[PDB]
Amino acid sequence: LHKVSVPLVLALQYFFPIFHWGSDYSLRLLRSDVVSGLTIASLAIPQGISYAKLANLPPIIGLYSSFVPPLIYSLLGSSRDLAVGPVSIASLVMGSMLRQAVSPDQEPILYLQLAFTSTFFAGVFQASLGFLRLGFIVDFLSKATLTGFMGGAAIIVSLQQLKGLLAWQTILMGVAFLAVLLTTRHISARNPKLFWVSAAAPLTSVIISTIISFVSKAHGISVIGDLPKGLNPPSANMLTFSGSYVGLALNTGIMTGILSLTEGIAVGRTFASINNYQVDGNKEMMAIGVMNMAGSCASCYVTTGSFSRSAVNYSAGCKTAVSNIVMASAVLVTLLFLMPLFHYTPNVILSAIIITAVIGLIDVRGAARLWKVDKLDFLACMAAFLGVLLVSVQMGLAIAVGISLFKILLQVTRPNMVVKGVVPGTASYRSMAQYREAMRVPSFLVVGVESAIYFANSMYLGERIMRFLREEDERAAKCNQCPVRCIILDMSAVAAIDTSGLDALAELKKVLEKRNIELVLANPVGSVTERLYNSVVGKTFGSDRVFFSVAEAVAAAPH
Amino acid sequence: LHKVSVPLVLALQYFFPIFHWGSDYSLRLLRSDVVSGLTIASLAIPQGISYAKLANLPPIIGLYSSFVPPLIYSLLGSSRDLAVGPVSIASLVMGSMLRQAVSPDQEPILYLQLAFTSTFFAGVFQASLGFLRLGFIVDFLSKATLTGFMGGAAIIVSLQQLKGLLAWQTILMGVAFLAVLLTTRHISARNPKLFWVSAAAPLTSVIISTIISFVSKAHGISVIGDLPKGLNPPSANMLTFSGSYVGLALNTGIMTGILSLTEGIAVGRTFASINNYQVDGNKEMMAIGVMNMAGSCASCYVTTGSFSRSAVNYSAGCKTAVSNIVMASAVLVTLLFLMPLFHYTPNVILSAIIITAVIGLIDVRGAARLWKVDKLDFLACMAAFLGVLLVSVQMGLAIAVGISLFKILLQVTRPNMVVKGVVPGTASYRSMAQYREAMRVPSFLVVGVESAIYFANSMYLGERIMRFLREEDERAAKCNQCPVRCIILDMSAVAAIDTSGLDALAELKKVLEKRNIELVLANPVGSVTERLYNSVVGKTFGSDRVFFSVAEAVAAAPH
Repeated sequence: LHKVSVPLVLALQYFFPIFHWGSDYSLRLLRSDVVSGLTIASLAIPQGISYAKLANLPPIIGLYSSFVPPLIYSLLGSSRDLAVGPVSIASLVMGSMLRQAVSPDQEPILYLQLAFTSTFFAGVFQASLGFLRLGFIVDFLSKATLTGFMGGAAIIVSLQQLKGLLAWQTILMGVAFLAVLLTTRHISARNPKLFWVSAAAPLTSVIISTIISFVSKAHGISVIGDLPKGLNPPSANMLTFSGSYVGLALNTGIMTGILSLTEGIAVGRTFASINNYQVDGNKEMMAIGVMNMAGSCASCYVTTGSFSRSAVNYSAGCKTAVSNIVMASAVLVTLLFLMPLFHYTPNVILSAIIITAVIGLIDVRGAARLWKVDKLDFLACMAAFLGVLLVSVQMGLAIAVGISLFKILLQVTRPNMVVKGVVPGTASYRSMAQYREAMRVPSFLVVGVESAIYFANSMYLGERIMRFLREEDERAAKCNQCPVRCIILDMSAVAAIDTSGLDALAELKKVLEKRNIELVLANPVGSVTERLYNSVVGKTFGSDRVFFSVAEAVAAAPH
Repeated sequence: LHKVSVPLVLALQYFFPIFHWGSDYSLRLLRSDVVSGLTIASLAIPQGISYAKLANLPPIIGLYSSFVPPLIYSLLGSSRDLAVGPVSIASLVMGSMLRQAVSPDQEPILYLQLAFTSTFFAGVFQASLGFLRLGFIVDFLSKATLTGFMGGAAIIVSLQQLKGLLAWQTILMGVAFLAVLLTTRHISARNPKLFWVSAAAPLTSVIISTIISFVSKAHGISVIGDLPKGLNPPSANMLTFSGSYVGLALNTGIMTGILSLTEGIAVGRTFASINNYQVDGNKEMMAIGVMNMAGSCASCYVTTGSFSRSAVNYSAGCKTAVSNIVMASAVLVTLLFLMPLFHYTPNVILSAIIITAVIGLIDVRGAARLWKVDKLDFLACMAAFLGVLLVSVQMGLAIAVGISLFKILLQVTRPNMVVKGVVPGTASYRSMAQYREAMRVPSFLVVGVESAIYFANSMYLGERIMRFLREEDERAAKCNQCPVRCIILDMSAVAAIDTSGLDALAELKKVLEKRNIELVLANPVGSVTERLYNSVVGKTFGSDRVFFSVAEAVAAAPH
């Protein structure tokens, strides 16, 4: 028999990780972060400007958002491969939530007061979700939920940019560079060695088209024009905590503060497992969020770790988070010296960078792939696609997160319970539905409940055991066999058990004792055994009714 | 090696179960249901009248509710021991939700139009929750939630009956029969053979006090007075589906239709396991709910299977649901002939039957017992106690059910993952925290995840395996041992797995292959093996990477 057991220097290093990994910084790591930082401050200048236009902001707000939030994260960040900048989904939702209350064309100054207050309210939401150690609710945002959302929100932006839109080389320069940017993101999606042609394609589209426009003073082509040369102007005089639009700037902060958090705490997770290092998650949510609310005071909008630039970062050989300093050192140059060179860049070119980032969100293949595999993840993909397209954008991320949390509760409530039997030649007791080889011991009924025993199922697992008990007490009467005299609960799959779960196991042990059947638990789990040996309802089982395995509960014969 | 496998006559019998169990009805079963039905139409007449006063209704509405809803359930019910009548918690919440919008004393006719419309809206909520096969959400109502609720709502009724209250034998007859009714429910709570003294004590209190009042024309004692002799008057002309109070009569229906359903689908569950028969649950929720909305048209209020009378039913020897006919045959007699005998029964006597049923709801011992065992079930008990006492009664059953559903999600997200080792002399691989005897195999790392692998945890189980992998690859360098060359996932406790869970197991198999570590699954569960052999992401594991047990995965040596 086997017994069942029970189970100021630090202040600038617990808050600022740059004093920890700054000790191992070589010049071989500076050669690797300069190449991967100048590769990444070549996808940041054209796509930061582009995603600021997608958020209906001035195009320099995306370049302000590639200087100070990359510098703040390099002080507070825990990931070596994460790249900080404006993000295509956070810009598309911010520019759709603020478009329908404040017009960006007629009220410009009021529009650059709710883009900065929403960034602050996204900052104080992300920071006060990792400070309260409450970051696991960004894992409730499934990949199926973010397929109908990004795709149900990529249409209502395409509809809003279809009402306000109503020459000829404007059409041809917007469709030629839509064929340079769409086939090249297909070349790099196939071969993961030609990443460099898609990292260079937005900057080459900006550079080449500016030549075909200075060479014309091309009329029939709009042009960015003069952009204000200099660093970030001090905001937080544009942070409106009082007025009519403080519930709109708050609704955009808890909306672009979630979608920016399911991208930055999902790309710091991706590259921590490839390169084998430890990222905290909650300290990463305090980093992205002090980044936002201190960038909100420096004329930036919502930034996080982008999916696209971080993959370019870990394809050019980044080693530390100094690739976010070399990024913000070629953004510092272009904010101080290279600003008159955007005077002839057309708006249709960085409208094509928007289109490849919008139709790169409409993923219909993986939404149809979500129908062949699961069907409650297809319901969550179509409750976000049809909850954003018809009803507001808040209730498309609430009726799809709520029914993704429901399919978890639909398995904890009403779980699978199986009748197990011994596999011949083996002391292992597997289920008798799977494993047709498994035959049953004559005077025993091995039942395995495959979930944690909570309040939500503890009365269902008492009416299912007795349905199992009624069937085998009637099958043994049709086959000249002995009745059930020991019910063994295989607790191998019981994750946890609460006070309503232990009480249902003691109101089952004494109901089965009146019919002389002797309930016995076998193979408990740690966090259940310490719940069973530290309770007054766990001494009604004791040491004679808790066993090492099912084969040891059969061999002891509790009768 | 062992292979892992994959897993009009009926129309009046599917709707009316009385045509099924009416075939075996003997006269020995009629002798047993008459004694247990007249025992139970002796606790129904005094406590039905009493709980109608607790709901601020006329006292005959509780006797109308003991005639037709017992007769409807005897046609549609599936439980042999369930007793149908008015219920102390459903009457206390109905009489508290309608008291604060409509005064029962100044607007009597409007008050007997929202007690009948709430019963209809409780009926169409209970019936259209078992017709949609949606009855598992009454299991979300924990026993900890219904301890702070019944006890946080038993005070705000005691407060409402303290404002409107502001002779001498009225005080003495209300305190003497409060000592006959409170000590006798303590005698029967100790010895479960003297149930008959607590079943007789409300009727004896009504009978004896009526003698001490006819013998006086006792002034200084209020008296029920003349009650309308006859059967149930036809309502549904008092069912108001249009007006100002249709959102109040609906709020009371989804509130007294839940609390009446967590008592009737919890006392038909209790007595189905003691007497070993099968109750459907959803067909039981269609029975209780056609019972309510067809009793609502016959001048009844919310009835269900009461906890107290069903225990008296299964202590006097009920065998079928004809104890609900003998109950409604001694209510038919007292509604037709014995109505002038309540002309001198004092209102303070059946106010004492209320008090023993209100302070029998305030269970402070099991609320303090909920602190020694769990602490997220004490939070749900004090979010219902302080969510009903301060904020409305809807948000005390919403912020306590919502944080009882949260502790389920707080275990599916972030579960327990253990490192397992072989117990010596045994081919069983238990965890190494519990079971200090368990030592590890040199070139292996057996990890057991103790939950279902969902979207909510699939990225947490990839950063915890590599934390387990980083520790044992560093411990083996401090002890002159071989590194980890096979990671075995013990899937013994994995209940289910979704498409985000299989994809995380294939984006872990190929990350571990680059470091030459060869991830292997062992002991899968049926509903995971059929999810793994019917997926394109389950053929990247195959038959060489899915094993019978952990000891067979070690013995095969996948390297």
